[PDB]
Amino acid sequence: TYHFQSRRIDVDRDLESVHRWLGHPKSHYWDMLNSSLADVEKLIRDAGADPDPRFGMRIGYFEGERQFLFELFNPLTSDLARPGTGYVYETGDIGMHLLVSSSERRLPGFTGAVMLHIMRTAFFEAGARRVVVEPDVRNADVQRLNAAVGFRVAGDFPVPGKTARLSYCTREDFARATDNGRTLA
Repeated sequence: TYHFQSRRIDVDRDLESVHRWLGHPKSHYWDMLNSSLADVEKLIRDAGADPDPRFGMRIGYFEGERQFLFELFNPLTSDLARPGTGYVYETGDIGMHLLVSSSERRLPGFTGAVMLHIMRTAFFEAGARRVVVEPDVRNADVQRLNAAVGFRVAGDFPVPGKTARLSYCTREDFARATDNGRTLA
């Protein structure tokens, strides 16, 4: 079964893969279809530009091959911090986005193992006390991934072109839901 590691993104080597993944139609919620390599470099650079080194994009690996990208972002420089969204920032909050590779063929439980790895990384390596996500309400696959690791829906809020579904996963809710990262809810 899947056991993942991850490392910080390397723009000098990862651009080709990340650009490919973003061009797959299943990645359309990232809004980077038909982007150039330079467009993807800017996406990665912007994600890496917070002063705090805990934030930025990471690449997951299994058996020597890239498997996914995840971004641990600063909520206070994201859409979440727009006045009036209803997000209530707590010290230690970290945002997360996930991009899976464009490979189609997986072993059982791929995205559950992905999510367990991301959440453990956020809490134990990046010091998060709570993970916050704001996917498009129409992105039903993400809602299932969220539930699998203990996220609770807080509500929906409008951003231009999108209704976002705000969900939170405290370290406490993750540990209870997954038996300390052993399994899915």
